[PDB]
Amino acid sequence: PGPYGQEMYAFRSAARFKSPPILPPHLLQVILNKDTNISCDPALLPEPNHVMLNHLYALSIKDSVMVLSATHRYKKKYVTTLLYKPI
Amino acid sequence: VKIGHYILGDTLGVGTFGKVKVGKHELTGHKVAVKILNRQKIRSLDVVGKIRREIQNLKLFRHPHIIKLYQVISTPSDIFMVMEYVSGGELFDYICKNGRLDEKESRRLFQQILSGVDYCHRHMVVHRDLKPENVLLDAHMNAKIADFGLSNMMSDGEFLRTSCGSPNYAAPEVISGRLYAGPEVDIWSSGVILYALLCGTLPFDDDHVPTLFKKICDGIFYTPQYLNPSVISLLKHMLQVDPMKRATIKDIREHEWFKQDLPKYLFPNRRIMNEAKDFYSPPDSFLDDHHLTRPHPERVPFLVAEAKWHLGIRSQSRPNDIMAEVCRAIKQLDYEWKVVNPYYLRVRRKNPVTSTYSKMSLQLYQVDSRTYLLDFRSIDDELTPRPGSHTIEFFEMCANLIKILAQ
Amino acid sequence: GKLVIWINGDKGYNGLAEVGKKFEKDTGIKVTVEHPDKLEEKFPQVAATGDGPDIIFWAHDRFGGYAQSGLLAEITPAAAFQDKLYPFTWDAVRYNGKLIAYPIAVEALSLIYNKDLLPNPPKTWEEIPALDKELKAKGKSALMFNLQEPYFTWPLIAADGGYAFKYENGKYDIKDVGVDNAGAKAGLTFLVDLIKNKHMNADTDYSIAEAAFNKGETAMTINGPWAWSNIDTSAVNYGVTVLPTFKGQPSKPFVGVLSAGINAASPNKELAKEFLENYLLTDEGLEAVNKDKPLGAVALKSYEEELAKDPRIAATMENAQKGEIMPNIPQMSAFWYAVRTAVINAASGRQTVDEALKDAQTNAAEF
Amino acid sequence: NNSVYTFFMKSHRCYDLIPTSSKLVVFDTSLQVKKAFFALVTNGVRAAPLWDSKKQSFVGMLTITDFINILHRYYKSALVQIYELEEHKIETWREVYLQDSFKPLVCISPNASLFDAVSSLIRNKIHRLPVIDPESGNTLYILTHKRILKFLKLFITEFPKPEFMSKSLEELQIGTYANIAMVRTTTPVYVALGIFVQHRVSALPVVDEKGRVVDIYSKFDVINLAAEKTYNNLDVSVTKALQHRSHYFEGVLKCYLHETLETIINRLVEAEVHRLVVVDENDVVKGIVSLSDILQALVL
Ligand SMILES: Nc1ncnc2c1ncn2[C@@H]1O[C@H](COP(=O)(O)OP(=O)(O)OP(=O)(O)O)[C@@H](O)[C@H]1O
Ligand SMILES: Nc1ncnc2c1ncn2[C@@H]1O[C@H](COP(=O)(O)OP(=O)(O)O)[C@@H](O)[C@H]1O
Ligand SMILES: Nc1ncnc2c1ncn2[C@@H]1O[C@H](COP(=O)(O)O)[C@@H](O)[C@H]1O
Ligand SMILES: OC[C@H]1O[C@H](O[C@H]2[C@H](O)[C@@H](O)[C@@H](O)O[C@@H]2CO)[C@H](O)[C@@H](O)[C@@H]1O
Repeated sequence: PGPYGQEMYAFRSAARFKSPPILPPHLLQVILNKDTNISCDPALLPEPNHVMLNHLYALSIKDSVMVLSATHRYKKKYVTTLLYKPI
Repeated sequence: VKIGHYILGDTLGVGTFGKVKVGKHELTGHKVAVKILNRQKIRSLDVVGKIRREIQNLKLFRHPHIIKLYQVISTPSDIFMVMEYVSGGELFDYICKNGRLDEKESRRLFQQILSGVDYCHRHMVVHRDLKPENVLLDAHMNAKIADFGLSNMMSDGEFLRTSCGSPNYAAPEVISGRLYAGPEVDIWSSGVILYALLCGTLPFDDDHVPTLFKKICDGIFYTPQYLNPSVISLLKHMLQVDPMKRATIKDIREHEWFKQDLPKYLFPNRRIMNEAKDFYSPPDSFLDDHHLTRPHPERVPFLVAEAKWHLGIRSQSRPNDIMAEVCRAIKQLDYEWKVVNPYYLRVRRKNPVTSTYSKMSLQLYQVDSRTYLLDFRSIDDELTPRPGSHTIEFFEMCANLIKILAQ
Repeated sequence: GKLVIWINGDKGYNGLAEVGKKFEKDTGIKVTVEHPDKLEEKFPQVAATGDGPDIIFWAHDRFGGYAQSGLLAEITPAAAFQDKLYPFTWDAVRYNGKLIAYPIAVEALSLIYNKDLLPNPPKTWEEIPALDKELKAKGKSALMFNLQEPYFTWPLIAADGGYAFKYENGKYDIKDVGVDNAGAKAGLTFLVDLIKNKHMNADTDYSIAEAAFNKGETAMTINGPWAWSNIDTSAVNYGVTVLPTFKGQPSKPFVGVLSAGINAASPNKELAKEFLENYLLTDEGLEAVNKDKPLGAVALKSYEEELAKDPRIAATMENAQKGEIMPNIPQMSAFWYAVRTAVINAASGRQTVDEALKDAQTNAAEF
Repeated sequence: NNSVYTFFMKSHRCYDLIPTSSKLVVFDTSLQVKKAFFALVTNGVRAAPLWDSKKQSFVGMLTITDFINILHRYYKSALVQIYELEEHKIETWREVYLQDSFKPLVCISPNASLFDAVSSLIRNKIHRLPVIDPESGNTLYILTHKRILKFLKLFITEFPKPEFMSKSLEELQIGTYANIAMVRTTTPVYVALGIFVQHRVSALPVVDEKGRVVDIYSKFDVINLAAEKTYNNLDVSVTKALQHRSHYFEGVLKCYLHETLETIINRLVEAEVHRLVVVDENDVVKGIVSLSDILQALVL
């Protein structure tokens, strides 16, 4: 229930001096940079936290292609989907 | 008041929203606790959904150490919630009356409590305010968790903005207005309760309110000779000011002190997967004395022949500047948006091949005074079985954005 | 800068606007009039905080619980004004020795009967199920009123010797609970025997009875001075006669008073509450009665001599003589909601008659 | 025989087969080959569902068989010809590859039974069977033979164990015993690759002068060429290519014809390999068994 003044054009700046939100340290904990166990499987991953799932974890673009991943939930199953898509 | 068979007794307390009393059955004399939410007083505020997200939740919950909602009855006078009533009263009056407790008792209770708050966390609810004055005891002197007015619902990929609760027992992160996950603030209030259950005194106490926040934000606290070092360790690691280094329900489960004298009726196809499929946590002791390991056959050339995943897009500039750039490029891409907050967007596209629509949310963050982060969050579709991939449509929308935003 | 006045849905906004036009022209400010549904719950939400509307139109009785809260405004009587304007109405609005409300209209319930069909109206409640037994051969019905509001249903329950409260003197016993007595048992049992014997439909609310009466589908309902303005659009030739007695003992209709209570505002003058309103009452009240609706029971003898020529007014009078004035105490509010729940639980089958009466006594004792 | 296994595979669905937390990748058709290939070693996964951006469907799969095919088919010399296949694309090799035959992408809902999954496996001779939910359209996991056989052997208990344990491997006649494709330890990789692409074989156990299996050459081993940047030279023998792990491997995993099928499947799920080369006291190689053959026997 928040009012917003103008949409097509920007009439004036916000009255509040500062409104930045600070990043919580739970999205800085990435699960792909975690080094899994040698003996189990390269395919598997340790169990992530329910919060950090829907957010997008982009790998740094190196050679003219994008490299992004996300952890999607299911009923009792988590999956991490990686896509490499050229520009 | 009387609805079916109960004549109210003595007023228990003032409660959060309205007062609470004790019913008494007219023929057998059963004692229930009835929560009276005055209609006028809650319709004044906007909290009418915040009660709903309690009523929805407490209809499902059944636990022997959690106070069980029986039924909620609504009538134009006021709202009534009927719950089990216990004779022993609140915890803080036993803390008061008994002073400091030994290990067997504090242990047993803390186990019962922790088991409750696990059971809650798993069903995707977090009740912010933990204190002895909100938790009761029965005739058998077990642990009962009563007050759930200040609870909330845990959504998928959604943090919490609202910080409330006791000033002593509020987490270090929430007092500075920071977004936070539900489990660690509960775990930290658990750990200060456990401290209270051993020494008798609060760990972070002061009259002056700014000094109290400074003492909470600092990790130092009193460590007596009253108890063994195992608990000292367990508290230092449980009451860490860093939420990244703060323990979880697992981390406490496999702790030495916790295991001792634990009846197993607290923690309960799933179990088939747990045992045989999983075999198909690194142990510190085994690594030191063993030099031989059996590597999986899919990995065996990689550790003979032998990548930093960023969070998202970071561009150091003014907040309004970058958000204007983004709102200009998403319009250049001919897609359409709405804003709730000036730094929050809910955007959606239409499938070119099918008539379906896909959505997502944008929330701008700050990693530090020099740099910001722009986050990309996916959503769910409630109803229709769509012959297309949510994840891929999401990734392609994000790609088509980031391409125009970089180049 | 704008005066919002919330009004009930049965009331007419145009009549209030006509009365307000004269004041409006002098002031130069225009008044908006809305009719929000369930105005019982919409006023004490904003009244506790002082938000929203300025003036509330509602019955006097549910102000005696608003006053006990401390929300309502305070006025002081004047010696030269109180005596001349009204002989006795002040008694009804005198809470704790201080006036809290402006008495506008002495009102009472009455029987509105068809003349062409059923030429003679009944005078007892004991021949109404026999008049329905006679009329269920022709395809008509005798009495079809709202069974959801207890304002209409009470004078049938309390007529057999069932009394919630005695006011012979100031003294009364809070411990004694009196609605499970014999009279109220026979009156609720007789209304459950009226529903079970298929004489009365147990699904008619205010809306159904109001649409069946505005179209002329029911010959009798106990509504009040509103619906006569809708009978003038209807072909049905009609009369207004005394409510029926019961075993010799007459029915006791409650005496409502439409009042206008100031809602909280950040500036409030003390003189405006009494001195300004008294002048308004003389003109606002007299004109409203003369223009649209004859209330017929006013405390000024000059315009009473003109209104006592209508025999419908003397029927309202002969009702209101045989009745009992309502106590202004706040617990009557906590009585009202009791009685409504007696009449919806016995009618829906959730509870029996004895259980409903026991529940009402427990509600009186335990709320 | 089929009284318990067929019932056990019809009553349980593919959903339960999927592990709890896993890492999966997908590829775009506009991507080049060599990029995705170099990526497949760094990510640790060998298979990926291909997604075409234009068609809005899953056009196919990318496994190490495709790698092998493109390496054999386009190979002229060992140092100066390697230009052409660097710049090659995934959709271009898709378009030229389906000149001979049109094999689309096959998928199964995870709510369907395991029996239908292993039915699709055999009937299309594919090792990599994705599961795609019909509602969400997302590709959860890629089912494999090895998972299904580990889940069959580990789950079974002595009270529901069948009476089929008693029969020995020999007498039952399971596997391919007639035409054993072999290579010598001095032969290069190229010929092994020829044999891979021309036949339907999944690996070759290499033999010495006598014919004793000293090592094996798998279709999965070839990615170490793309890992150590030794895919340029195919002239070297398979001993040079397997020299990297000569300090690491324990020995050749092998069984006999006189052992029981119980112990064979238990040493197969305990070594986590694709086959057990059956030998004799001589160590001459009579016949080769496969995981697919065992699954085919189990289903019927
Ligand atoms: N009979 C065998 N003797 C010796 N080594 C073997 C034998 N079978 C397999 N190996 C070794 O095991 C490793 C993996 O073989 P396998 O083909 O089972 O793995 P994979 O292809 O990753 O599994 P999957 O078939 O499930 O994809 C190979 O590098 C190979 O050297
Ligand atoms: N699901 C599938 N649908 C259609 N073709 C496939 C599928 N999976 C693999 N293929 C094709 O079959 C060939 C062999 O694949 P597969 O047997 O699954 O892997 P591998 O040969 O590595 O065990 C590959 O070249 C691939 O192009
Ligand atoms: N190295 C091999 N030599 C002979 N036949 C094989 C070989 N590998 C696999 N096969 C056969 O090919 C079929 C399926 O192969 P695969 O799915 O790759 O296990 C089986 O029925 C086997 O008989
Ligand atoms: O039925 C309960 C109700 O009765 C009276 O309400 C009357 C009101 O006085 C009239 O102005 C009009 O609105 O009809 C109402 C009944 O529907 C009491 O005044 C009120 O307190 C009580 O709730």
